[PDB]
Amino acid sequence: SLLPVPYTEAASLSTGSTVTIKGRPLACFLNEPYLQVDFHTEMKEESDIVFHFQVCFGRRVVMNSREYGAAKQQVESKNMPFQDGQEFELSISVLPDKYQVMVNGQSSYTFDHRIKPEAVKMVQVWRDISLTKFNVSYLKR
Amino acid sequence: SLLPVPYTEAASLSTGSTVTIKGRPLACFLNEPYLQVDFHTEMKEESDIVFHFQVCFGRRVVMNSREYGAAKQQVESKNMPFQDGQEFELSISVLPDKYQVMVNGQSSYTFDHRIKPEAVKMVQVWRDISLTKFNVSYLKR
Repeated sequence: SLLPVPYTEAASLSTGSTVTIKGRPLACFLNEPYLQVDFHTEMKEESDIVFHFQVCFGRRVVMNSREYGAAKQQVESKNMPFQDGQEFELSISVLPDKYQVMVNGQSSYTFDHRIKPEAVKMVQVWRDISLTKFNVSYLKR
Repeated sequence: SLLPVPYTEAASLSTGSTVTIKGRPLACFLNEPYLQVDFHTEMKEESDIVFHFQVCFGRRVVMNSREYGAAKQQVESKNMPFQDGQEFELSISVLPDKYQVMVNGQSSYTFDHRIKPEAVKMVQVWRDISLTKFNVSYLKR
C-alpha cells in the first residue's frame, strides 16, 4: 500500500530509540508470508547487520546478526502474537542491553546487543508485507 | 517493475502447456531473497497447491504440494542456476509424468505429478522479485 517495499531508511540508534512499523501481511498465514527487519551498518544492502529479525507468519521467528559477511548464532522463537489476516504494529526499542520487540503492544521478543546500536546506519523492512508507517524516534541526546 | 507482485492469473494446464516467467530478485543473494510459484486448484489463495516451487536464491530450492490443506512430502534441491543480481527466465513445462523447470534455458528441476495438471485453476508468483513477463501457452487441444 502506501510505503514502498522493500523499504530503506537511513537511521541512527542509541539507548532510548524506538523503531515503529505498521503493516499487513500480503498473504494468509497458511501460505507462510515472511516479514524481515534488518538494522544495517551501512546504506549498502550487502553491509553487516547488527540485528536481523525475520518472521515466518504463523510458524516461527528467527533473529541473528551478520558480522563481516557471515551469519552468526541464530536464535529461534515459536512465539507468534501476529494474527492471521490482520494489520500489525511492531515496535523495536533499544534498551541498554538488548532490543525489545513489541507486537500490538505486547512484549514478544528480545535480542541482546552483539554490536553497539551506534553502529547502525540504515534500517530495511522487506518481504511479504505492505507498509503504512515507519518511524524512528530522535528525541534523546 | 512492470507486473504486480504478488501476481495471480487464472490458468489451465495439460500436457504440453508451458508457464514462462521473466523477473529479477529484489535483493542481492547474500540477503537471501525468495521466489515462489504456486499452481493452485482454485482462485482462492488458501486453496490446494498441485505444485509449489520455492527458491531461496543462492541457497536451495524446495518443492511440494498442499493437499486438503496439508503440506505433503517436501523435496529439496541445492541446484542453483540463478545468478546473483541477474534477471532470470524461468519456464515450467507440463510433461506427461512431471513438471520440468528450465532456468535460463537449462533444465534445472523436475517434479512428478501428484495431482493431474487439469486440477490447476490459478498460478501465483510472489515473494522477493520484480516481474516483467508471465505467460501460459494455450495452443494444444
